[PDB]
Amino acid sequence: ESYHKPDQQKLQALKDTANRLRISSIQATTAAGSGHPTSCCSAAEIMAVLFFHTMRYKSQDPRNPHNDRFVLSKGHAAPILYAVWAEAGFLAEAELLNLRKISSDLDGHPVPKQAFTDVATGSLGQGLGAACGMAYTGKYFDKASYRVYCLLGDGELSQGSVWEAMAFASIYKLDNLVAILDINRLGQSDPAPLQHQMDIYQKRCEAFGWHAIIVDGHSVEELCKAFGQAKHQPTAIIAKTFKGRGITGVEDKESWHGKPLPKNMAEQIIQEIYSQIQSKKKILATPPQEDAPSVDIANIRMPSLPSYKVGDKIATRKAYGQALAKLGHASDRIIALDGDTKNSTFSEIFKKEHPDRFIECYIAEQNMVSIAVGCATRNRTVPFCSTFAAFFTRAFDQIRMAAISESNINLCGSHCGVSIGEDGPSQMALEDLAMFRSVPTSTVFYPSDGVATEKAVELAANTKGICFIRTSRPENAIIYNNNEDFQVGQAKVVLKSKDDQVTVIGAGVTLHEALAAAELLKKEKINIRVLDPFTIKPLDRKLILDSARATKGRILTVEDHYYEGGIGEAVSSAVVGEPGITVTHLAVNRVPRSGKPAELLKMFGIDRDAIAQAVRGLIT
Amino acid sequence: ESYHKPDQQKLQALKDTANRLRISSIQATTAAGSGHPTSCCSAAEIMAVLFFHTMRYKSQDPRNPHNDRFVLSKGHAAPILYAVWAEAGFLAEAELLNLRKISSDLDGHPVPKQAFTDVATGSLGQGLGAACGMAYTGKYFDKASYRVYCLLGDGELSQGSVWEAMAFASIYKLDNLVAILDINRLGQSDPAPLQHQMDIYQKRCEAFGWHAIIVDGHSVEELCKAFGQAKHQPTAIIAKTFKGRGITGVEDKESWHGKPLPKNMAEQIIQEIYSQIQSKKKILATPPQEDAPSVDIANIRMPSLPSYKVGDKIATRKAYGQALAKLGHASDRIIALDGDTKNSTFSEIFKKEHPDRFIECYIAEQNMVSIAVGCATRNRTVPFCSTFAAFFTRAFDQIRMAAISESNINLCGSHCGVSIGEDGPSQMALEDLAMFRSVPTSTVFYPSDGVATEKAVELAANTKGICFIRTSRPENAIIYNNNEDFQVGQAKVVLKSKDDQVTVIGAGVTLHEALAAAELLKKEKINIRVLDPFTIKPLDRKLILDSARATKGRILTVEDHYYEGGIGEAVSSAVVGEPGITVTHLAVNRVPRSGKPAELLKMFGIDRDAIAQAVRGLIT
Ligand SMILES: Cc1ncc(C[n+]2c([C@](O)(CO)[C@@H](O)[C@H](O)[C@H](O)COP(=O)(O)O)sc(CCOP(=O)(O)OP(=O)(O)O)c2C)c(N)n1
Ligand SMILES: Cc1ncc(C[n+]2c([C@](O)(CO)[C@@H](O)[C@H](O)[C@H](O)COP(=O)(O)O)sc(CCOP(=O)(O)OP(=O)(O)O)c2C)c(N)n1
Ligand SMILES: [Ca+2]
Ligand SMILES: [Ca+2]
Ligand code: NA
Ligand code: NA
Repeated sequence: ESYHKPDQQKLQALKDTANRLRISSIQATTAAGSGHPTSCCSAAEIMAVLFFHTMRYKSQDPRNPHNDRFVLSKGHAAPILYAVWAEAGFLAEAELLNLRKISSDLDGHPVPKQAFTDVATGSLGQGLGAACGMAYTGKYFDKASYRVYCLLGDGELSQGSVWEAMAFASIYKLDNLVAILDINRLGQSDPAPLQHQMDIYQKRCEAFGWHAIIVDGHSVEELCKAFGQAKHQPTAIIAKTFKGRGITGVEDKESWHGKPLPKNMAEQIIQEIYSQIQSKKKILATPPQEDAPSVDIANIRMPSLPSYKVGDKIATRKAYGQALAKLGHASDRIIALDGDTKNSTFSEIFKKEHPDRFIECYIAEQNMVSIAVGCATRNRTVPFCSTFAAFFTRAFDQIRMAAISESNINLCGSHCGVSIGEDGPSQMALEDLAMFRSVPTSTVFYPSDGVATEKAVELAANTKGICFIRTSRPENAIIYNNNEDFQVGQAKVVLKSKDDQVTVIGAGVTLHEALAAAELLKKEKINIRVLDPFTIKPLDRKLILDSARATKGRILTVEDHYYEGGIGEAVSSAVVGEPGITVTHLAVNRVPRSGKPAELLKMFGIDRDAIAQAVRGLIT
Repeated sequence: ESYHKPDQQKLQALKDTANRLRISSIQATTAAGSGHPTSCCSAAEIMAVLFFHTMRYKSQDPRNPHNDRFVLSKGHAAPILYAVWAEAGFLAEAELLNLRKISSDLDGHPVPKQAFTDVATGSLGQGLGAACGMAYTGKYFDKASYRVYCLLGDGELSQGSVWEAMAFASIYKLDNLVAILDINRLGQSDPAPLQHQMDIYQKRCEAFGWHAIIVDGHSVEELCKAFGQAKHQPTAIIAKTFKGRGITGVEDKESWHGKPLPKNMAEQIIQEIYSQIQSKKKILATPPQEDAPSVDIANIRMPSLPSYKVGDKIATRKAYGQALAKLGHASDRIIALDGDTKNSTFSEIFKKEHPDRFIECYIAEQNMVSIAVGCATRNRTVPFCSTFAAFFTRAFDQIRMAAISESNINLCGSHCGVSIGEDGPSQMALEDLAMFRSVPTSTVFYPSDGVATEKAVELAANTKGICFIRTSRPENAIIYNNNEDFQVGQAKVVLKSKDDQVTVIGAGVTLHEALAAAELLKKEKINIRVLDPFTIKPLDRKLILDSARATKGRILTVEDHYYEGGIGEAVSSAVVGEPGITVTHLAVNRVPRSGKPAELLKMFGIDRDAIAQAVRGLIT
């Protein structure tokens, strides 16, 4: 469709719109007593032109799948986002004045309780990665005409995650993606490093494969023109702006970031801005081409039961890849992402079978998580991203923000614990249960054999929120029948007798060590009950307690994880105060070191012999 | 000092050295049965030239403060690092064959139990940030002649953290820093994105402010020459290499990352490499100029007691800045780092008083943590880095690796919990206690007033490991006398009576809410004991239990944090099984939202009224 070259009246209306957006940003933040009007004002022309000339969207249906996407990466400019959606007719204008109130959903930074927000922002440097996922989805999955626009701050460009996204977009030729850089010179507490050295921003963008255009970010005409030309590459509109533009005496000054105008000043400034507005008549949004496809919403089911055999040996990391590939044959919604570890996590199996739905994210875990979040928006795909669980610590802020974004993503982290052996602690996940348990929307699966792994993959696919699956390197025996029923929050008793003296809770390699301990102890005429949690969060408190009551109240937890935040603490917190119940923990007490898997389980006190000794100690 | 232009014999000796390093890397990884010989072999000439022509260091004293630093950012090339230190005469050559054994310290990736390792690597993309801290320290603090060399992989350059470090080095004019990029074309599971497009690497480095030189990374002469010219900017030596260089049939091939050669193949290949070596005679290291200054090692003491007054109001975030500035007058070892939040964390106070020892790190928390780790190496400084606690989640992998690095850094995270109010959840730290408690070397301080904050700063300065101080936004009353003695692991009972019915444990704003609850309850003739942990890790289990035993066994924890991994779980895990002890928790159950601080404490069930109701419930 042809560019509509605006006449002077349309240009003036865009200026009038920009100034209305300034006024609202000031009014709202002065009413609240907090917020970031100067960060809004540098972006006012950008916002006016995007929403009232360039973008195509249904103003009354912001989540519509055919719409262009807008991502406010500099989320503290929320008041101007709210203002455009009022200008577009979706929000009531009076509601803007309720910014930041407990009685409003116009919160301090954008959040998905707002129909016009897909991802929460507020932690800087994450929006472009989400936008890349949206754009990748648009070009390669939806195969639709929508475009994706992401507005970033200049201080924000100091985040490495932004540059991961830049690189991703050029690798994947996201010519439906536009990044708008609000180069307003200043950060929060000092000038941004490059200030108004526009040429250096251009060189950095070009070196990362983008088409880069420097503009006057306060010229509505230059913005219309620059946004009106599609390219064959991701495009960076590098906008020279002034922080607090239009606020006389504040424009281009330090000491104003995140400071509202006092009421007396707001009144005077608003009168001046209003004097520049030529007409009250608002521009209307223009609707999109409706070419996004339908997506099915039904539950996704494995095409058959697991086909393992009891006694066969397989590492849960390999079972994950097998199960994910299997699930991919059941539904085209499943996509897989991995950060140059596909041969070790076994997501390569999925790539072999379903290459068009695998996204290689390279060694950039922060961006990988953001891509997944973007791909999941508007329920367009069901993503499974994988790496070593240790390296999900590199993406914790993205995971944290994903929960604030109410995102439905699945994350599988392999190589947990000391049982990986020789690579040593840099590769050992020993804090991932702590990390993922702290994510409020999380479900944490810790499958102990191949059957449980396949069931965890299936359950995760159909579970909302942040699903984490912890996989392991050692080959361990299949212990479950492949028709064993598995559910979130339901544990399994895998060994019992009427004369059990301790309930031992293990998972993954420590479940198998507990079973080996039981065999050692039978020689001493000591029986133990062995319990496999299946999910660490939520925890089957009832079965744990019922088990403990059959074993003299005694629970022993054993885990290939640090003491804090893991299985032992979860269990302790669940049962504390219950009469006659005791909980004893075995876990890894310090940074480990290289050795064979069995040697490290021994050294760190979580193998069969440590378990047996702890049991004997409890009995006496 | 003049470049010594090598003769053909010295060049041949450097080639011979490179080939010896290949042989050792193969031998060691074949002996271990695991490791990354192909990743070693691409770097062999680089390593030979750095260690035996360019660098200046004491071969028998790798930690010597006058030495040039080398950082192996691509840590999986550990076997070649070990091999150079054997070649230099520090390690016994026989020991190289014990790679990855539980009986050896030649672990899978480098770790600081090795004298020649300052920081652990293995999580890719972190070494350059550490190197930047070392170089900044060398140029601006030590004011010494040592240089810093950091070897990176090409896949590794996909990490955003690398680009943060690139930008930092040019901002701070680190002309004593050299990054060597091993552009061997291949990552772990596919070619690296840019493969051998050397010009694009050059453009990216130049756009980020570095002097960039493309070389044949297998030419010892080109390497000598390129390393021999100092510059006025940080310098990137962009080395075109082949993965598995020198291994016939493996060089430049996929499917070989992290795969050792089988013994039959290793023998054949080693014979071929050995046939290329002209002389067995080894080159000797050359020693450094000894111009690094002495650094004092004594305990650092505040110059006077805190000067607060009981009843005065101050936010602990502001007390942190005051206390840090105060401590800076006591010792020149203290340095402060912050990520464009100095006005909000109050580290700006330190910057005002001690500007030469403040490092602005901009909006790049991952790199900030790495800079701090680098600055702490060899005990050259005592760093305190600050941001909002929420944004330390962006740096969790750096923090995790800092503990593996046995680093002594101090981290202060502000803006904890819902009590910040209107900014909303993106800015609210609700998982930081979980995160930092899971770090094995951590001490977690949660000061509840200005006095406790100043004491926490002082204690942290003198405590090894990863020290975290959690600060808060609300002004709360000073409750402690300024001569109150504080110690790690020692809690305080701040309200008691003989007829106390519940021990209520709070911290920060919830300690003050608990005190307000006690006042509400006295009206009902209910007294509660109130306990302030001071440190969450380690936890004063004895005082908690002694308190509980005076209050009918009943403990109530209340925290401005999520349920998992926080104060409630720490307490529960400490006391579980103790006869007659019960623990009830109040915490934040889901992602919050914007409102006034008091409104959010109410909504999320952690204010004075929630506490009072929970207490009444326990009594009945
Ligand atoms: C990952 C990360 N790191 C730092 C920040 C902090 N930050 C931000 C906030 O947290 C807001 O999201 C703070 O402003 C915050 O609201 C106030 O400090 C609270 O003040 P107080 O009254 O509580 O004292 S914004 C910011 C500077 C961004 O500079 P830019 O140049 O990117 O954007 P702009 O010039 O505004 O267009 C910076 C640096 C962030 N949001 N995300
Ligand atoms: C933050 C981060 N992300 C991914 C990695 C993984 N990674 C690594 C390791 O974890 C080693 O540190 C793995 O190799 C690991 O040892 C094996 O996967 C274990 O195999 P398995 O036998 O257990 O199956 S190395 C690596 C590729 C690095 O490619 P580069 O091009 O940077 O270096 P190079 O070509 O080797 O000079 C990549 C991608 C990392 N170390 N750090
Ligand atoms: Ca800015
Ligand atoms: Ca490589
Ligand atoms: Na899911
Ligand atoms: Na310390």
